[PDB]
Amino acid sequence: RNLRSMAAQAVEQVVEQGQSLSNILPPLQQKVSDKDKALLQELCFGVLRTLSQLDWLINKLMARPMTGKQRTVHYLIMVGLYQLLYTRIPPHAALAETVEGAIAIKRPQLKGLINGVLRQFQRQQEELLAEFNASDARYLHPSWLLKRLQKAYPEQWQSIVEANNQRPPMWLRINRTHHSRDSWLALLDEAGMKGFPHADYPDAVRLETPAPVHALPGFEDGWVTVQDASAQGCMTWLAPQNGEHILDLCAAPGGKTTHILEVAPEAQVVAVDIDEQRLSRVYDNLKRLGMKATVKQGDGRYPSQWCGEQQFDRILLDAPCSATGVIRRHPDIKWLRRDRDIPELAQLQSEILDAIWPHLKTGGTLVYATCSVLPEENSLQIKAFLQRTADAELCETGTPEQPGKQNLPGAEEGDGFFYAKLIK
Repeated sequence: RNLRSMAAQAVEQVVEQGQSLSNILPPLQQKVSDKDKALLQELCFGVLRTLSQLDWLINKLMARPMTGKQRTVHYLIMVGLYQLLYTRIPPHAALAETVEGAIAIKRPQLKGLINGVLRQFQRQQEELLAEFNASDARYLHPSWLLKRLQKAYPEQWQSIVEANNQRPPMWLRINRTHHSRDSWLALLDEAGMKGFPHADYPDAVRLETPAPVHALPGFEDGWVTVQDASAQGCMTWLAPQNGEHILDLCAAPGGKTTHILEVAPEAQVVAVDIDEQRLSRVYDNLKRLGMKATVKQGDGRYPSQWCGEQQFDRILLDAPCSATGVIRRHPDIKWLRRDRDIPELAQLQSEILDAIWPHLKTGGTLVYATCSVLPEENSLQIKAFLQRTADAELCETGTPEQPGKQNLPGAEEGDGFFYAKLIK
């Protein structure tokens, strides 16, 4: 099959139809071998990551970009440009494969145009790149988001977009019930792989180079879990204890659920999430680590539908959010989210907070977390909740003036992420 055609179609579905790469890729990757799967992923993630550049180039090369009935051709050309710019595939081979891709997208009559456009890029590559690197498109973020970052982070915005554009570090979480972090690191070294600790995340190991999960010592035995460092940081704030009834709301994929049980093996945790698609994930993590918990389908807007009038000792709310802190792992975020989504998400977060707070027992601890870097979902949010919720009190994360703690992405750091700890 033609991988370039597959990548073009996948990227089109994300950008034009609003589909998540996490949903489209699976069925596609399953058809192909390991080497082809890797290249397909490289193309899809790469075109999404660099779309600002590829689109800029198309606009400089084509007076009339391919549209409507020919929209897939537009993405196929971008897949071609991506190979020329970001891989070492022999250009003649990249061109040949991309051009041949016209047959699988049912537009074989466009081969000549695809070849022509890519050759024209080859002819004009030098000047086009020099021009590109003087433009704002070089930051690879859509304007609405670039501007939001520039406003929220007047000093750090360049470093933030740069970190968003890097290949993401593979962070692992070592299950302390089986090994200490340092002991497991020794196993990693013996296995021929290199890992690094982090001073702020005691269970974390950052791999020097990403590896498949089957290559990680004891993955199937529950010795280690793949989980970004920032998310691991939730435990520092949740501080779960044995015997407690803890709610992990919006639990998929179940990484924090199990972390709670690594910290507190005798906690009575209830993990809840929207559908039976995100729930299969949680069941897997619980099984793998030989843990037990009650897993429920549920909407955080209407808690009584799944927990009646029950109250909990601690609540970890991983709030639905823009996921702007995780762009390095999911470049589709840049193209799936729109400016208008931020106020909507902020209001949902506001609604969920309202609906779940009553279910916190008195003296309980709620940890509000997001994987956003936008103040409206984060610090500004917590302040609004405090203002309208008399029995809430911030605890240690930030100040009443600037609630919470904000993480920013970096090569040896976790994703952009935010924490706020509240007590009633």
